Amino acid sequence: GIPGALSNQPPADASIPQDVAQM
Amino acid sequence: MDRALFLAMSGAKQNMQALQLRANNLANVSTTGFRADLAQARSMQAYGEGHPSRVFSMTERPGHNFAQGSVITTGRDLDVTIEGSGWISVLDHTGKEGLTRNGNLKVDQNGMLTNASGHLVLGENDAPITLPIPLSKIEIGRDGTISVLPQGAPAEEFQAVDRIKLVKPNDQSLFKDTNGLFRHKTPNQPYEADATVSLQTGAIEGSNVNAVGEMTALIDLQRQFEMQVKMMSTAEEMDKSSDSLLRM
Amino acid sequence: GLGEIRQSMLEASNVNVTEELVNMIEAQRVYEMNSKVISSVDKMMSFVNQQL
Amino acid sequence: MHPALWVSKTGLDAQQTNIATISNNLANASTVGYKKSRAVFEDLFYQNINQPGGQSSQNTELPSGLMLGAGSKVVATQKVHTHGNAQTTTNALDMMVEGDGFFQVTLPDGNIGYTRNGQFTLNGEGTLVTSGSGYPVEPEIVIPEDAISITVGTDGEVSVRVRGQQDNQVVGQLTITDFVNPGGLEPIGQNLYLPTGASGDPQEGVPGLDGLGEIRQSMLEASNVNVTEELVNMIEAQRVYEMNSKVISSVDKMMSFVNQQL
Amino acid sequence: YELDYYSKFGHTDNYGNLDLRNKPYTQLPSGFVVKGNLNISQTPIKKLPKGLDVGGSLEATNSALKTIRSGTKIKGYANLLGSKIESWPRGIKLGGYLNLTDTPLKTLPAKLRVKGDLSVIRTPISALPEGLVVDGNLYIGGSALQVFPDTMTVKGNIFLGGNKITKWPSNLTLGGAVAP
Repeated sequence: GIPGALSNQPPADASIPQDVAQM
Repeated sequence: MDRALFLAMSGAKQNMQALQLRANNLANVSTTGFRADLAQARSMQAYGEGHPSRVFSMTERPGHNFAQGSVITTGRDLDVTIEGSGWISVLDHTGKEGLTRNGNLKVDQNGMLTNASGHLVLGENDAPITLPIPLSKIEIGRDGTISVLPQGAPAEEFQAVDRIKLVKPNDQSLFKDTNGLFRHKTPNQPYEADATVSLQTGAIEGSNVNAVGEMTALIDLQRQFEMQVKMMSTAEEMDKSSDSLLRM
Repeated sequence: GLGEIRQSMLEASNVNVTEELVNMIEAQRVYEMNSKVISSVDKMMSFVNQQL
Repeated sequence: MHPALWVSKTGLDAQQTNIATISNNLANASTVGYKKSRAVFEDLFYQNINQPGGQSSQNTELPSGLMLGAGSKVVATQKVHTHGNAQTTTNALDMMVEGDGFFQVTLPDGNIGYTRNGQFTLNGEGTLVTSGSGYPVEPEIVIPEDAISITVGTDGEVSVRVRGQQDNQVVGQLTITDFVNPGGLEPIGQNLYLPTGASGDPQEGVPGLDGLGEIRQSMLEASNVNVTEELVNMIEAQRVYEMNSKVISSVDKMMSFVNQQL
Repeated sequence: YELDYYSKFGHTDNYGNLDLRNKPYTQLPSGFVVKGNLNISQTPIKKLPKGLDVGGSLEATNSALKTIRSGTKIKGYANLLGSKIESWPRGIKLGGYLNLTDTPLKTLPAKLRVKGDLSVIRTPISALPEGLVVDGNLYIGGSALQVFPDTMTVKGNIFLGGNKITKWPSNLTLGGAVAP
């Protein structure tokens, strides 16, 4: 696969522990 | 046909909206106590299956230019301008409190102190300020105190009657409403009357529209608008060419 | 509290000629700036139905 | 935006601040004890475009090490606290400071503001107050009704002459304040300065000892503005303003050509 | 080289996300503070400066990250898949998961708490520390683990990944199941 390729899914972020924790 | 026609159309439509937003600022250069509106663009990606190649751009109003306006010296007692940062509490025709910066005050026949737009100005009691009907000399204090002289009274009768409600909240928590009055973004939030703001009586605060800033925004909005129009043209040009496939 | 009558006197107009001239300068510049926006919008609209 | 457009715009905003601070100086060309201000420019940061690594010393003389600026800005409106000329008046209540020193007045909010303006007067009670808004002078100096004249010594010792007795009776002593960095004081209008962190702690002492200035009665400190300096700097500011307008239109014409030709 | 005041300014967006992807930086300023996410993947950085405070997520995949100093604060997660780290320091403020897949990690501090999943996939780690509490899933596939700690808390499902477990915890409150 190509390195640094963008993803077509919302970018897991910080606020809302939900993303910071779930892999 | 290619979805790039609408991707470029949605950008060209938004560039027109930002152009209109800048146009209102230039139409309101001479308006009293007018805070120029800021315009920017936000990138919102179209998340879903497939390669992440389609991102839309829509314009928004992130905030306003809360800098001090151009002060006009008129030598008029009922003209006041806020020094530095601050606001004046007024209620519009709906009886809804809102912050203003238009200090062009006036007194009606009943004595109520209003501004140039007819909004009643609030005071210490949080009620609209009412002055005795037959006045003789009205002087607005630097801190907002209103001292009046009864008709025919000697000089040593400058008694205070009211204090103008000056509010200095965080500028990032205020939004411009549909009638030009800034209010809290959070509703049912009381306006605390600050005692630090000062009025430079005898002067009127103008608008803070930076004419050059709007003009350079205009020329960039035009070029970006025209480039996206070319994208629309080349999108249909490709579509027309890719139609001889079924032309057996 | 009324004023007093002064005989053999008149009251000159309270217009400030310098204020009017300064007001003319600002009003003329704002007038020209809004004309450019109208010209800018028309040129943008001209580009649409000509290129497309 | 094309980055060349905003680079030129910062030059336009920098000159606009220069024009604003240069019109304020000429507006206060007759204010007593007014200190002129000058706009100080400094260039913005340079960014490496052809080498994101951030090493600007590798091949700086090569295209890979090219760095482009972001424009200019006004970093400060520096006050020039040079002493002004002396105006000799007939009023006995206006004073002047010979050299370093600041008068002290008490603001309505409680803290004291420091001034070079010496235009004073008396209120209804007789305390020494400013000739403008009427803020009292620290320390308070009350003049008796029976007094016929006011004499302010070179060390601020205020004495009045009363008939029926020889020798002047002393009713107070003025005291002035000096600062390590008077340029860091915050101007608040009405010929007043508020102390700040950059100015340093106030240094209070008698006017005439420990390097402080002397109080001169019936004398005022003229504004130190140089009207010719403002006019010369006004000429430059216009031409620099016009030149940054030319390039903005130049970039606009180039970009208009791109979407009209291509 | 090092990161200066102006070197970092060229790698920051409007929301303070510092991107150092493949940048030839070897270290960060002492007491570094980053408002947003930090990306140091594929970088020659060997050690993080003491007092580092990250307001977002940490990503150091396929990088030379080997040492982390105690007191580091991370609001989001620490993604270290494929790094060179050998030991995890105690006292790290971490608000997300610790992904240590493809790492030479050997030891973990006692009473470690992970607010999300913990992946020690393909790691030479010998024994999970006693008192280890995980609020997510556990990944131990391809690791050298064969004995579990006496007491551990895995709120999620423990995934063995193939290794044979000879000893099970005596006090284990599992919200899921165990998968090979």
